Amino acid sequence: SPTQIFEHVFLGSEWNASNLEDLQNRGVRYILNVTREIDNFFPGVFEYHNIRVYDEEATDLLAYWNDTYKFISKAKKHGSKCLVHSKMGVSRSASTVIAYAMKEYGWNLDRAYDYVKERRTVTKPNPSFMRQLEEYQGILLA
Repeated sequence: SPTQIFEHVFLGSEWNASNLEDLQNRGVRYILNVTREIDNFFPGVFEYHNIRVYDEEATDLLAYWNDTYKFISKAKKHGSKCLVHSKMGVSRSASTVIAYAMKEYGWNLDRAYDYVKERRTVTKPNPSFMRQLEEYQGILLA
């Protein structure tokens, strides 16, 4: 299933994003699709935001986390829930979720990674995504 990380935040996969009834039942109405290659399965049912990026070292996700912040913050604003998903829900999605938590609750990186890793054990940002979260930390501070 998709993994609830905050009141308003789920972390999941493409197969979670294609499971309409699951999403509806969980009260999701916003979907953060952190992929280039996976579709928006239900346009007209959910509000989408797309981060059209591949799960590769050359991807600069850092440049997109305030956009991601904006959207997820939007979900909460209207009293709703957001699914953050990729293809596997392991790297692009997980990293994004970790960054939001750092920004949002002002959590240390190990703090947030640890928080997210505990609930979604398969979470595993790619090594370049890890470097960037460390940067993000430095940026949030400086």
